[PDB]
Amino acid sequence: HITILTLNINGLNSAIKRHRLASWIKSQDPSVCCIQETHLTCRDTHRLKIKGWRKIYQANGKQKKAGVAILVSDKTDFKPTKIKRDKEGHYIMVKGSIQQEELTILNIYAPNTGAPRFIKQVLSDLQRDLDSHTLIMGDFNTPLSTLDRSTRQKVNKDTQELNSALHQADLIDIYRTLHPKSTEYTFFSAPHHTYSKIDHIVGSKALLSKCKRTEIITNYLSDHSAIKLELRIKNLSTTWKLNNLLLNDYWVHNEMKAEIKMFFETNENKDTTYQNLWDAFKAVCRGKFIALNAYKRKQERSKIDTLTSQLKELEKQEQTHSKASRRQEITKIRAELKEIETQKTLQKINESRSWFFERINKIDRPLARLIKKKREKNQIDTIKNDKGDITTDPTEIQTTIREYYKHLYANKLENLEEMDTFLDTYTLPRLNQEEVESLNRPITGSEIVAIINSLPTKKSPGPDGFTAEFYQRYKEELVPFLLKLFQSIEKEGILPNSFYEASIILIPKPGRDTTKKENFRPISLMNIDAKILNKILANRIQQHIKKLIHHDQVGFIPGMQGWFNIRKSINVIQHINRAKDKNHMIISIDAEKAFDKIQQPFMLKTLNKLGIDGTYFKIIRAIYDKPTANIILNGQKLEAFPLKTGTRQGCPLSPLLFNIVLEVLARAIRQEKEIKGIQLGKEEVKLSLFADDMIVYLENPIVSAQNLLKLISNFSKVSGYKINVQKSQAFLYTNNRQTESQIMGELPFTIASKRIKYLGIQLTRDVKDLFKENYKPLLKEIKEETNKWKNIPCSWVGRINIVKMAILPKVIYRFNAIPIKLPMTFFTELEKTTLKFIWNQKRARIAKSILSQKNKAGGITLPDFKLYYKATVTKTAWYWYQNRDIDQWNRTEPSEIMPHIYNYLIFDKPEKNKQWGKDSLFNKWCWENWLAICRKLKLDPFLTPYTKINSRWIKDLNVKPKTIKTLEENLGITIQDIGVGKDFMSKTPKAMATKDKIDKWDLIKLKSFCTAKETTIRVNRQPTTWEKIFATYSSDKGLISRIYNELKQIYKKKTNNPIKKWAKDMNRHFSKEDIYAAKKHMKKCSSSLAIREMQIKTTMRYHLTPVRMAIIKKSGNNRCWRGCGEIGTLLHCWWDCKLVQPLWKSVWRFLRDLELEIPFDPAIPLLGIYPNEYKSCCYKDTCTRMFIAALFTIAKTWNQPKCPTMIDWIKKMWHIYTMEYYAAIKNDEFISFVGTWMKLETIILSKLSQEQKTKHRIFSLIG
DNA sequence: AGTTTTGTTTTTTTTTT
DNA sequence: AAACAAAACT
RNA sequence: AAAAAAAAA
DNA sequence: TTTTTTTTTTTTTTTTTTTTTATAAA
DNA sequence: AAAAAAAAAAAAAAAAAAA
DNA sequence: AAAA
Ligand SMILES: Cc1cn([C@H]2CC[C@@H](COP(=O)(O)OP(=O)(O)OP(=O)(O)O)O2)c(=O)[nH]c1=O
Ligand SMILES: [Mg+2]
Ligand SMILES: [Zn+2]
Repeated sequence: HITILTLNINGLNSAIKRHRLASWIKSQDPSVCCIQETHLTCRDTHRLKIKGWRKIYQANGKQKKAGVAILVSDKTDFKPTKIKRDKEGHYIMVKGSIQQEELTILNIYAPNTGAPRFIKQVLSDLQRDLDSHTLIMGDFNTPLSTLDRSTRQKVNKDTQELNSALHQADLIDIYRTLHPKSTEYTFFSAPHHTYSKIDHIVGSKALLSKCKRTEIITNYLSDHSAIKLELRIKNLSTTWKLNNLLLNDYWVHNEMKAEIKMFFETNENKDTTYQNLWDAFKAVCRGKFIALNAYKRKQERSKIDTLTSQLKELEKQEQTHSKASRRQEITKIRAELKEIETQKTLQKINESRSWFFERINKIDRPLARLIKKKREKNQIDTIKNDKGDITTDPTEIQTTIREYYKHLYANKLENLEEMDTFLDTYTLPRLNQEEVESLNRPITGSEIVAIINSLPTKKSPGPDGFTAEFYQRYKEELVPFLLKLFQSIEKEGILPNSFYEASIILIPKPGRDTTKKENFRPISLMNIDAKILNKILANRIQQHIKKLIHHDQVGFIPGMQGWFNIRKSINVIQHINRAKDKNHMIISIDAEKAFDKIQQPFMLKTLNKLGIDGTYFKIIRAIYDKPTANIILNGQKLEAFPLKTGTRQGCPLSPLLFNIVLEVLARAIRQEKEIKGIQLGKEEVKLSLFADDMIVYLENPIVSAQNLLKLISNFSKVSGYKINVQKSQAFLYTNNRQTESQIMGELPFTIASKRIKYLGIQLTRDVKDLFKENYKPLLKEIKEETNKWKNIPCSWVGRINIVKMAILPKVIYRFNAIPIKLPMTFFTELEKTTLKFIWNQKRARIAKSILSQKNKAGGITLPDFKLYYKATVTKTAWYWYQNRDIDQWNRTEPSEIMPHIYNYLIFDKPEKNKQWGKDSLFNKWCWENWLAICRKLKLDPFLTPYTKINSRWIKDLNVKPKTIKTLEENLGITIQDIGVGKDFMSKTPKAMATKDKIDKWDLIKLKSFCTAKETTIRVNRQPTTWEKIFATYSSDKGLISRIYNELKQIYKKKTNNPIKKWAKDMNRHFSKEDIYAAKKHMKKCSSSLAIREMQIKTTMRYHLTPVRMAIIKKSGNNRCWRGCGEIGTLLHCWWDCKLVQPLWKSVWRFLRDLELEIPFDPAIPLLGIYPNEYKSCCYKDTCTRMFIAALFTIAKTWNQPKCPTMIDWIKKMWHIYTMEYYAAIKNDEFISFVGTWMKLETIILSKLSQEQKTKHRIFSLIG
């Protein structure tokens, strides 16, 4: 059945009235709602929005008069066919269908005068549209029969004519037909003390048999009662979820602890398996939470329900006769009830504003949502069927979507004998006994809590509905039972039934047509208890992953970087360009639906081949026993199906298991000598991988390429892995177009002429184009992106954070992937383009020089791309000093003269020859940048405490390599580990024992070098912070942030200081501690950027003045804009102008009321600089709030010829108190809050009038 | 004795697959 | 980017 | 609207 | 081959030129 | 009054010619 | 107003 509701609302222009209505509609939950007298103009129709009723149709005039609206619930599929709106807003007709049945709804608001004739005229005008499926409802402003009035007076001739017209149209009064003897009313007329039914529901006589129920509903929103109709229609979808807001309730939390304990204590016994007991526990737990929520919600409304009952008790008696006592009290309570509803409504708005007030102009959800588009809902309206026809039947689309995904996963392979044959043909790694014992070790309680504490928050729960925040809240009681569960699984390899379930959601892939089923990616949601177990297993294998995976693969591997593959490939391209004979090819390959096509039986066989067996293997085997999924579409859950192939795309264990399977193919390609790779001096390069993304470098492609396709064809058979040969691009290099044509004819790949997009960057066929392709468009994009945002409503403080959030990440990624020597025009255009946006295309109010440092401007800091560029180019040196075999990208540059030089450059002796690196793209530029910084710092890098033993210094002496290794093993790796001067080898007994273990003749040579005074002096010096970055840190984590923080201090520049100018406008000198006090206050005055920005703007002299305008305009008119006649200096504007003086005098009266004693000194409120007596005082937090509120008040009317009033200051000061209140109780800082505002609140409430307090809604929140 | 520095810990967003 | 806590320099 | 690794603030 | 001179690039310093129309709230 | 831009000076490294 |  559907429900239709009609109500005259008597206006909706106030926001609160709209919220009350939304609450009332939500509680009624009508399928369709017809509202009259919205009083919204055609310009204000956007104001009417109600959650759950998105489809709304309105007719409105140009005045706040009349206005009607029809709202349809989101749960009702009403496809409209016709909408007719009255130009004056007295009626609206909408025609359409609900679940194939046609329906016509006419919402009418007749005028107070001539209502029966008006309605009759509308009926005639719409006669061609009012079919036998018509319902007419609204406020007719007239009775239809004698029973519609308490007077029982007969209806007039106009009403008689109207009734005749209704009869002519085959329309009847449904309410009167269903309740012929009803003496109920919808409107009360106080002038005559009478009651009448002037709101009506009329409809086609043909619909009478479908009318199940109709009733009148009293309300507090309007002076008219609503009417509801239930209509029979043929139907021809909810699952529980936890609400994290329910966990914060003290009472609720206290009770769940007891029941959780009680369940296990009662149930635990030998009659049931622990895997089953777990599912039973979750069932009971879900049942309890639903009961608690229902009770809580009802309990909350107990008072308002009592008042409603107490009214209702009397509200009906008034129909029989009117009694003064009832009449009077009814009127009193009916208004009082509206107060409670209003007060609780306001609270929910202030609680929202308080949350937003903390996150404004900061890098958090709100600011991100501002630049991003508004989220498009996840729903499928239509889809292209196999017949090629687009279709819209919900049942048909569900059938098509489910059939497609059910089919995909179903085909499991059965040719196990072939899988064994393939896995034997090649040499694969294996774990040793110690490593295998490391995996199969038992599970411990500490291992579990370590995971629970790390789970991500605010993530959608799995099908069972529990969230990560639940486990984190009850980890104290859950961990013991969770440990018992996993300990049971270890022994048996049998999981709880619920662990196999998962919910699928469909994601439309970027840049693809939504009309085709093939374009969407499924994302899987899994239960949190299941993900905890999978996380345990993944962390274990990750310890040993670097033994199984070769360095060629960098996707998902800890400590690797994606730019390794980029640089390595660019170097390879350069080599081919330089080559004199060209017979080479580069190929880019992508696996179609990589994670879904992996055959599970082959994946399990692979693990045994690598030596993984035992309990760890049994648990993995159990996981793939019988996984299933349920697709969720258009909000409703479809029938499950089995997942017989692939890996679960929303699982923490899937990324590693995929890599392990793919390595079987990589090892085969490298071990296959028929596929010729490329030779770079001592390096052979074949392949590079990032997850499923693969790139191959080949030589002699006519033979070499076909052998690759044969191998992959054989691998596809056993593993199910597949590639799209046509969507795979290649670069082909040949001496002649004849040869080129021949290769093109035989191969299936797409030959790219100019460039191939790869891992985020454009790879060019020739390295000369790197800048033009990668950096030139990046500028164009940023120039367009900031232009779109030019009118975004946020201050310069917010705009700065938008650049750091949106633009900075993509710039760094580019510098890091391709550090080529950029022309200075690039940085000029980049800075100009960015500042233009921050200052809203007007000349800057604060010089970029001042914003350069965190010490200044209260923590705001403008980004600096030139130093980020240097910090990235100079980062390569860390990989030179740390000498590692996993870094092959660092060895592929041309080495025509010598390949070894990069090991020797850092903290080692210089070379005479300068011809090396003549064609180096990356490294020659890095060296030049490294030296510039060292000479700027006035260092000798050539011989330092961090100089290695394996260095040219030692190798210039003629020493055996055996000697070098002997030293490094026993003593350490640096020359300082040996010792110099007087401590040559006597540094430790171990060294003195070692001294005889080396060749006498080499020892003689070492003594000479290590004892020289120069060697002693250079090695003994203390290491600088810059030197420690490269030598000390054995991890490259966070490296750019460190280098950048050093460059920021080395290149520090002198600037003007605005605080000195204040010291010149006033006749005083500020000490260094005072200038420091101001800087501190500007930072710590408040936790919200909304309040800090005001203080910063004041100190930094942000505002314009008549003096400045006179100079800029080349005029002599430097007189105060407020007409006081004096010269408009900046100190005059804030402190001295006679218009402003009364407000500051008022503030000092409040300070005296607080019993404080503070001099009348402008530096105190404007700058926060107190004299030495008060530097110890505690009331600074109270004063800070009073003063900042005064600065807002004065600034709001900067150039207005009028005095700032005290009442305006009180409003602003009270606004802050309201925002801080909810934050304090939310963060549980309520003790601090009371200490700050208690005294001030008492004073404020002591000076306002009861009328003023009421008018502005001022009342204590502490009391 | 007083303030400034140095490191870890918790919280945001963006890059690739 | 923030906050807290330990150590060193003024 | 889920997973992994990396980067910055 | 080695050392000094000359040429060029980059970074720092100083002077000269131009500006915006009020602000906070949104 | 204040911020940015343009001009000139200073220093260091590379390249060519002298010793 | 710039979330859920
Ligand atoms: C972008 C993205 C990717 N993944 C994983 C899972 C698959 C692999 C490969 O992704 P790919 O683009 O090749 O897609 P693929 O499945 O290979 O399908 P096509 O290559 O587009 O045919 O990455 C993920 O888990 N979440 C994501 O948001
Ligand atoms: Mg793929
Ligand atoms: Zn004045």
